[PDB]
Amino acid sequence: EPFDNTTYKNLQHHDYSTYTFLDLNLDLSKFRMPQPSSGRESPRH
Amino acid sequence: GALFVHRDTPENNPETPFDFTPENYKRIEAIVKNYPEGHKAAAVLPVLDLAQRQNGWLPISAMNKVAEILQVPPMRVYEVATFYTMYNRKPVGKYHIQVCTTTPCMLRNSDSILEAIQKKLGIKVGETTPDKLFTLIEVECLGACVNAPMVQINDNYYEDLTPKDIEEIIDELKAGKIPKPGPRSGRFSCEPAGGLTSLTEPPKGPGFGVQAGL
Amino acid sequence: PKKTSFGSLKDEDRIFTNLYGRHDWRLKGAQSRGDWYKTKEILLKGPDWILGEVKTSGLRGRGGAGFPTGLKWSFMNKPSDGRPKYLVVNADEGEPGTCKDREIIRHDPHKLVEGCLVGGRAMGARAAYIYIRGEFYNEASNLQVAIREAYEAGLIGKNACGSGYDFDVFVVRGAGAYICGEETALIESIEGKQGKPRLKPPFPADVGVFGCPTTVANVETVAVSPTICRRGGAWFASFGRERNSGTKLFNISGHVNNPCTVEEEMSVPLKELIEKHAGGVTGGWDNLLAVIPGGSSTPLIPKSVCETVLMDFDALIQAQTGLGTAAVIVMDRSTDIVKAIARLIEFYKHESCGQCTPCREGVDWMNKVMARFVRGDARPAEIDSLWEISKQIEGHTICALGDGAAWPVQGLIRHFRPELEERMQQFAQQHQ
Amino acid sequence: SNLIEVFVDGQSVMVEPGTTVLQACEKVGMQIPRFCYHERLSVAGNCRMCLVEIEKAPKVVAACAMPVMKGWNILTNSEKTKKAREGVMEFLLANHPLDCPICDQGGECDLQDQSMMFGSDRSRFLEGKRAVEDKNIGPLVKTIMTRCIQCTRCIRFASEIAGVDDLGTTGRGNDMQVGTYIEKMFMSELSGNIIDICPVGALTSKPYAFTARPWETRKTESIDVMDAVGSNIVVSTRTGEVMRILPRMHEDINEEWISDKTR
Ligand SMILES: Cc1cc2nc3c(=O)[nH]c(=O)nc-3n(C[C@H](O)[C@H](O)[C@H](O)COP(=O)(O)O)c2cc1C
Ligand code: SF4
Ligand code: SF4
Ligand code: SF4
Ligand code: FES
Ligand code: FES
Ligand SMILES: [K+]
Repeated sequence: EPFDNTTYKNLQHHDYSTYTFLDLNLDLSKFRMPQPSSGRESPRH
Repeated sequence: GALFVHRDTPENNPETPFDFTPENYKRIEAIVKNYPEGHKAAAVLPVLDLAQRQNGWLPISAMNKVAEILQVPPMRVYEVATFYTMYNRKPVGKYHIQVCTTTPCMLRNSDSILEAIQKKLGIKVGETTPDKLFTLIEVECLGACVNAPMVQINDNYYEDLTPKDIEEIIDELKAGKIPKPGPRSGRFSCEPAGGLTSLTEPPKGPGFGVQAGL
Repeated sequence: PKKTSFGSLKDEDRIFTNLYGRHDWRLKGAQSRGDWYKTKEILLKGPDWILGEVKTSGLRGRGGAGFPTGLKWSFMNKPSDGRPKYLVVNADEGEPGTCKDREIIRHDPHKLVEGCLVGGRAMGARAAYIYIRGEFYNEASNLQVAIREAYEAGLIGKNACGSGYDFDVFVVRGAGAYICGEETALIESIEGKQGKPRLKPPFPADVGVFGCPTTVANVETVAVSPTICRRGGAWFASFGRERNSGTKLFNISGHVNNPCTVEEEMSVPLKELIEKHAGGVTGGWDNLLAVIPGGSSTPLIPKSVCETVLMDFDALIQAQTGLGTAAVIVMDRSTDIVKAIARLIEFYKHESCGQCTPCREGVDWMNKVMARFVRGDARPAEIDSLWEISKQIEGHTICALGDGAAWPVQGLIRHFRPELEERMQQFAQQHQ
Repeated sequence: SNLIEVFVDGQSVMVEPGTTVLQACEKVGMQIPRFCYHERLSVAGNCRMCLVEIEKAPKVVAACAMPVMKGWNILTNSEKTKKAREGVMEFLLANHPLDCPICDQGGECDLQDQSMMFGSDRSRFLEGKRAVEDKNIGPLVKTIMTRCIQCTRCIRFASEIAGVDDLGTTGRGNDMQVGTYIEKMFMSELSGNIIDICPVGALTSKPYAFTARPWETRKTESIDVMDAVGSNIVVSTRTGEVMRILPRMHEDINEEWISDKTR
């Protein structure tokens, strides 16, 4: 707790797997607000 | 080389087996919801990279699958695959070594790092080792400019390397261990080597210097 | 009295207080350094008040162009026409020499997440797509963890900070391209197409990502917005000269004793920045040959000009160069200046998008010519020809990559023509 | 009305809002150079051959994609406009191959004519050129892609007019190549039209290969009878022999296209 400025606190990324980013993106799906609608399924529709 | 025209081969053809694992379909489902409805073509890049993290490279069949599930024309996924350089359209080694050789890294003797790897692995730039464990290619600036010379092996940056240091990393990878990312010089990050010259004071706590109105 | 000498910034004025990552970077470690403080109060002040603080603070774009940030963000302050509105944070740090944006998303991600909210509310945006370069996988994972904390803490999402404002932060990873740092080419990547820039008009404020209004902003130019609003725009205008105010992150690299990323006040003398923070030039300040002040797209300046030039937008423009991303690349006498600039042209050849003729066919033309200048396999009459070729590329292209490839050549010819000619005289006699 | 006033070399002209600088010059009989712009395709703005100076502006504007603002004086023949056309034409011809004698587009080539009308008269290019490998896209269109100038007219036409998303650009930079990437045939009822809209000899007719030259043909304006649409055509003949069929513009029937059977 005492002010310490001699250690690297960003060590969590030493054990990130290949799917870490996509796993986090999957967890941030129930918080997202509903997307806007263009009105068509795609520009080719 | 890396030609930008596809020719069918027994090991790379539209009938080559590829399909997303059941878990990846869930990840793809979350990817598509990050974009407005009716603009599902915006998921080509993240989905293409996902198809590469499962396989390790993008066969012509993998590109067709990405087109199939996003309802995008196949030619519009070939454009993405060939434009962005992180997509591997041929098999690579288990550890894709990428040496930065742009001027900031060149000025700090990045050629010595490249020389050390070739002698150590017994390969040349752009070649895969006989055991299919290492692929070596030069790349442009990777961001870790102040920590030059540096290399990227898969998804990790190894920085402040010297000809001795990089060879240690290859030995650790050729045994099975997981080398620790970051600089190998004594420092931890972009901080100056000879001790900090700034931010050497307890940072001010919440609500310091706030304006009167706020 | 307005200050005449600038620099010697104090640790109480540095916005990025965890630049070196020595402290905790999670939500608990950020709320102790002033992040997410009175965010709801700032949001309820409205967009005009937020844009008023940024406008009066003198903040200018930190991505390299340097446009006034307050005026640019104001183009989005217009009534809705039925389309969504988005903020796109450009984290596609790919300018050779620049590492500042990497140290913000890896050690101060919450200072960026809050900036998206503060900047987005000022623009009336409903989401903030953060385009992070593909190679920054570990930094993009930290930013995803920080965003998850903000959602769980109620700081973003629905009813952000308890302010009644809906906001989302999305992180989209690039697939590897320097051109995807350009504002219009970054939009095309988010839309799933090739990273080929667009013509303007239409500007992103009118037609942008998904065809909706958009404002592309740099990581640093968005991460300082919350601190400007909290401490006011008057405080941010205290530093630097007139129209060059603020604090800037500097990446000193190349032939220096202690390459580092350090925050410093704008208008700090270049000779003071290199010696105070980076341990001086290798072999002493008298061993300096040239410095590229603003990355790689900015022309190099020789030692005879670095002894007095200031590190701000207007001071460097007066010296026939630019501030760019404030990435200082130092070269000493041992350096081969022609081979060091030729490799930069080779970088632009590889990173050219190939869309438009002058840079598709001209950047690869300059690369061939510069390749022979390295060996001296040319004649002096080609130096003037290379100048005209660069002037034909510059200003005739869709994006500013073409200009960024011409400027390095012009600086070399402007300040090192005797080196080129001498290299040619040596080649002739040797092959005789 | 809502018409706004712009000047083309000092001559006033009233144009509707949304009009482009290139279209404003048409109203006064002036035709801006072009390789990528086609009046019936999407605006690309990537050949940079239409750059035109705007008075009191330091930067040249893409005349094909720049909407005209009120009170603009478009300078179509200034030194800046003419020096922009020489540089762009010089970059187009840097890697172009010396194929004119053996190229079916010789004599009716926009790159030849705009090189002799708006470009320089010599080259200062002292390097080796690029060479691209040819591609097979059917029995009708012969491809020699070393001559391609990356104008993307075939890409836009195939996607917009023909509704076939088979063509595209692979790679990036100087090595950017137009093609189908995979071995595929662009067999469409409107496939022959990519021959015409290709300003260079990169796309040419295979049946017509090497048989004639443009100057020696006689043009007979006739009607197509392969269907009931009545497409207007030009029957090119030489010494009493039919050589090729070409579209003849008719806004109300067939635009400037014809089907493969007609062609
Ligand atoms: C070739 C090229 C690459 C660029 N790369 C970046 C980048 O990596 N990060 C960034 O913030 N701006 C970059 N820019 C500048 C952007 O186009 C744009 O000016 C900036 O992102 C807008 O944000 P700002 O107001 O902070 O300047 C680049 C421009 C060009 C022409
Ligand atoms: S200048 Fe180069 S990178 Fe920029 S749009 Fe034109 S071709 Fe693409
Ligand atoms: S396309 Fe035109 S310039 Fe090129 S070889 Fe054919 S006729 Fe000559
Ligand atoms: S093949 Fe012809 S039409 Fe297609 S891009 Fe090349 S020059 Fe243009
Ligand atoms: S030049 Fe190698 S990290 Fe920037
Ligand atoms: S005709 Fe305008 S850029 Fe091609
Ligand atoms: K043609």
